[PDB]
Amino acid sequence: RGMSVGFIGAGQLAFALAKGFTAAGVLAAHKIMASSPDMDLATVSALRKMGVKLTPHNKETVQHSDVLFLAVKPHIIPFILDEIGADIEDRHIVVSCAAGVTISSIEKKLSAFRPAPRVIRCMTNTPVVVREGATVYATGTHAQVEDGRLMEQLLSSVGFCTEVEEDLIDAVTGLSGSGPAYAFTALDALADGGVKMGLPRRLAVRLGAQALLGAAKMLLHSEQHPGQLKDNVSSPGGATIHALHVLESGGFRSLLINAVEASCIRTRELQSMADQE
Ligand SMILES: NC(=O)c1ccc[n+]([C@@H]2O[C@H](COP(=O)([O-])OP(=O)(O)OC[C@H]3O[C@@H](n4cnc5c(N)ncnc54)[C@H](OP(=O)(O)O)[C@@H]3O)[C@@H](O)[C@H]2O)c1
Ligand SMILES: N[C@@H](CCC(=O)O)C(=O)O
Repeated sequence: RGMSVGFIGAGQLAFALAKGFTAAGVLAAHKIMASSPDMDLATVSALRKMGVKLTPHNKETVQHSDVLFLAVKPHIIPFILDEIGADIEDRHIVVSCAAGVTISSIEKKLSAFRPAPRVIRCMTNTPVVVREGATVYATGTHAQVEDGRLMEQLLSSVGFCTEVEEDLIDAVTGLSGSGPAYAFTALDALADGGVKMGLPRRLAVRLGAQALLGAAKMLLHSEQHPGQLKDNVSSPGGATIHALHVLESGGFRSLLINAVEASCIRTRELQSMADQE
């Protein structure tokens, strides 16, 4: 309530959260602060015209923030903790959402400033911007049960939220993390298809979106099972069972696994890459 928030990073995810946060009417635009290394017109400017405090000093951020968000590239993270760790007061919580980066790696490096640093690993996705972002997190060792709450509450406002035992976050990323992208991609395709049948762009694209959003809800709001809802919509006639057959023909599913995997495996590597060099 008297809580302030900051993003040492910036970019999309920052702006994204920034956005869904003020959106959630949970925080005040100006009650937010993020450091602008260089400033990426789009992102930064956006936030600026958004009403959030943007400073080139990812230090003032550190002070202004009752809760800290690490919104930088994974490889950047290091060059930060040891540039701000000296400013880590016992008040704020450090929420790192940089993918791949481990809690350990941070605690056990940020301890070299504060005896017991309070930190939690985070994982979300741009859709948070509206409020559908899918989030999951893990509590550090210096995790006092009142933070896992604030967190779970804070994020669970701009989306879905749930505790997760860190050793999952990597899989989780190649899913809820990247997933959106897969969608934006599938849609762009569908749209093309609708057009390849006459439908206009602005019309088709949008019909596809509305169909995805719809399928989403149904599956969530029921147990059923995807395969269930599958049969439940393909009349022995066709047009659908037929469209399926085609997708089915070209390993459509296979391609989705492949991507979850790719994304995951990649994340494994990114982190298991800065453990040394
Ligand atoms: N703060 C918010 O604004 C907020 C927060 C949450 C959700 N939503 C909103 O979310 C709505 C969609 O609610 P939702 O679909 O986002 O929440 P959600 O994705 O349904 O939360 C996630 C998963 O928990 C599943 N689940 C049930 N038993 C489980 C178990 N034993 N282990 C693990 N997972 C289990 C649910 O699916 P199943 O029911 O098929 O079991 C669900 O897919 C939208 O209508 C949007 O308005 C908004
Ligand atoms: N917290 C609720 C909100 C759902 C909604 O806003 O539709 C849930 O996750 O079900």
